[PDB]
Amino acid sequence: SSPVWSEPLYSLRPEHARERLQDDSVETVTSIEQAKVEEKIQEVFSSYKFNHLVPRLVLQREKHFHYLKRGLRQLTDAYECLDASRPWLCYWILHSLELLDEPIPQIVATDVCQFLELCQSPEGGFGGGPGQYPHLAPTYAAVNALCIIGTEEAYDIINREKLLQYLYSLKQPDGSFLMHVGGEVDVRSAYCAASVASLTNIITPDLFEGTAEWIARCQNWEGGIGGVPGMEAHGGYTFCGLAALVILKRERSLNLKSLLQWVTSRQMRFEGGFQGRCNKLVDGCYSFWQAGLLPLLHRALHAQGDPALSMSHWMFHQQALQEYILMCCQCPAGGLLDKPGKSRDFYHTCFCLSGLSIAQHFGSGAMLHDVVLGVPENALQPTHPVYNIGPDKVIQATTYFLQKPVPGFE
Amino acid sequence: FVSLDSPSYVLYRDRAEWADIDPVPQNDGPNPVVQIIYSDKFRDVYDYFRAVLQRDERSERAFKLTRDAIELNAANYTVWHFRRVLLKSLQKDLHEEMNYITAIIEEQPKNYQVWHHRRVLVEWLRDPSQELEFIADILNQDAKNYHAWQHRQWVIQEFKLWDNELQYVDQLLKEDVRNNSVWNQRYFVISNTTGYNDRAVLEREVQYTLEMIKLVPHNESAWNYLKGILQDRGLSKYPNLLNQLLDLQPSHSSPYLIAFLVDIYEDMLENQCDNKEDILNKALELCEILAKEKDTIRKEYWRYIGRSLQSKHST
Amino acid sequence: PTASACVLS
Ligand SMILES: OC[C@H]1O[C@@](CO)(O[C@H]2O[C@H](CO)[C@@H](O)[C@H](O)[C@H]2O)[C@@H](O)[C@@H]1O
Ligand SMILES: *C/C=C(\C)CC/C=C(\C)CCC=C(C)C
Ligand SMILES: [Zn+2]
Repeated sequence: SSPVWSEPLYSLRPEHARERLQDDSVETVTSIEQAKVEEKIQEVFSSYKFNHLVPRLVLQREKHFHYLKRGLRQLTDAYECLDASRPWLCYWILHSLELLDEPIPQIVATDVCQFLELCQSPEGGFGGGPGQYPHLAPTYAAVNALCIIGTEEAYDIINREKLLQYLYSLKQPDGSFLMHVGGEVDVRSAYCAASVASLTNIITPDLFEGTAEWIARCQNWEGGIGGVPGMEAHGGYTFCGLAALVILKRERSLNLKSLLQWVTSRQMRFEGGFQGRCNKLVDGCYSFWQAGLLPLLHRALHAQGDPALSMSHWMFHQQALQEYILMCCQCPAGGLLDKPGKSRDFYHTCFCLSGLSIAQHFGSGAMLHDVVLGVPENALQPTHPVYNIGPDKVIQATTYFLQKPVPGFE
Repeated sequence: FVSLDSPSYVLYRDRAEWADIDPVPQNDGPNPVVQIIYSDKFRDVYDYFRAVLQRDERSERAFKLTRDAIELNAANYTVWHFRRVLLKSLQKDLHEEMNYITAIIEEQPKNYQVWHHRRVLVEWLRDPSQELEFIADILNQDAKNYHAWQHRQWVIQEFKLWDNELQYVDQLLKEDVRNNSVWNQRYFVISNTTGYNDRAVLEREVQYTLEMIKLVPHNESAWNYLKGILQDRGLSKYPNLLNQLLDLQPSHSSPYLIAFLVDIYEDMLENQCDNKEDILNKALELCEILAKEKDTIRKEYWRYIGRSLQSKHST
Repeated sequence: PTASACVLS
């Protein structure tokens, strides 16, 4: 076959050029923008090929590590726009470090715990910063961050009694949840609530009454799920919807057939990465939101006894996604990105890596099959498809909280 | 009055009208993490915002302060919530506030808080008279803005403004037939007005979609809409469609057409079609063509479909 | 390079 120092790539096959956009000689804003991206991506792909010599791809772990380590402590005023999302920054950075198997010093861990405690609201839940009103987004992020740390100190920071009361204060009669008091409603809330409620063992029989039905109403004609009933299928909202239903054990409420066909169609034939909506551009962060749906669908179909399911691969092109992330989404200075030409940020660093991990690891029952493209060191730690934190962290957290009673309920 | 970038702007800690209240610093703890090095102007505004919030001061000065806090960080939902509390407490002119949110959304159209604020104002005023035109302006700048389309669907459904939306949809499809957000709006409008059970309506839609496909064969949105309006009843329930697609195949063997044929065959086999063995063989052949040549990015999906078909209809 | 406009909340 091939010497160990050369690894043929899918994106470099001669026939891959046939995957370039065919605009049928009818130009519109959509095709013009798509063509521009493909042109740049082809240039990038070609830079990794030297005729028959194709060096193994390398995840610049050290560069990413230093970028993350610095951000966990300090940020420039360029992040003032995220002053109401500091728990998000904690989660994005800690999860990235977790995926890279970079240890978190005990001191830093304790400091994160203390900071998130300051973000916790007396009414329950966490806000975007100290003294801010609670909101399901930073609440979801804070809980995931504390679970990544996984110490009893981190676990005990969460005021479970008030958290459940807070979730109740956001629950609507139609099954949906507000993102915060007097705030907006969309499927993100159902997932944020289901995620933190299941991890901390505070689910009551009535908490999610009608929620599964509401989420199902969000699935549309495309097969994907929109933010609210009637809206366009979107990768981020679809992940939220399916992940929430998986937590509620109500995945069957959806048409899994149309959902599967929709998400698989979101992988770009040329770029290899995923788009968030039909006819929109590729974006590295959808490597997780979209690709993450495949392990969830695999699990759902497996629970139904689907005899046709693969026992070694997810139903998306795992290699092509890794090729897009490794060749197109890494910032040479550290950190990951949306696409070539975009600047790095912690959000994309978190999700590009999360998506890379999903693409590298397949697991079902007693079967495990890894596909790590490039040098062996590229292997990332696995991530749980529902919570997007390490599976070990999920088990440890769920086990810890299951030892506590549901707040004021039997 | 004065804006954050105005030459005469004065920090709140230097304003005589604010001297009577002490600012409240943000407590990040002794050993901060994800600490943002705020500009002097940013910290100044928020130190005073924290002060009025802590004292729950429902005042005109507090109201003006929120405008600056919002300019510094429009994503701060706490500031927006407080501003709404003040709008009511101070009985502020909501039409004036509508002009304000209009300008803010124009500046930050992808922000969750600004769109929700606008919705609240429309709900308080029960006045949607400016909505369709405003949204249209936002969509003229970004025809796929998710927040804009979502707000548009809410306004139309809440105030029953369906009368001219199909015309709007047709206009945008003419501009960019690849705009998936518009095809979604098309389904939204039809399903909520005439519905698709009216066979005259369904035929009109199928004809229109097929015409769009012929014009731009590789536009996935049209193909997805065609499947979308026929899937619930079952693709095998439309025998003439299969024939028409089979005729275009030789000249338009795109992965979209081939995949659609497989979808038809799948449904046919599910409804005890005649010549079952022949249909299964044709479906498996296409799955192989898709997996190996025409749609290789989805090789795993097509292989799965092939195995699924065999698990359900081998006999 | 330009910053990505992706926001989660
Ligand atoms: O993907 C279609 C699939 O979604 C469901 C909800 O689970 O309905 C959605 O799509 C229909 C069009 O096919 C719409 O009429 C409906 O409003 C929307 O929620 C399933 O019924 C359907 O099989
Ligand atoms: C470019 C990326 C964007 C706009 C983000 C899309 C993703 C979502 C919306 C999902 C949000 C999920 C949670 C808050 C849990
Ligand atoms: Zn992104």
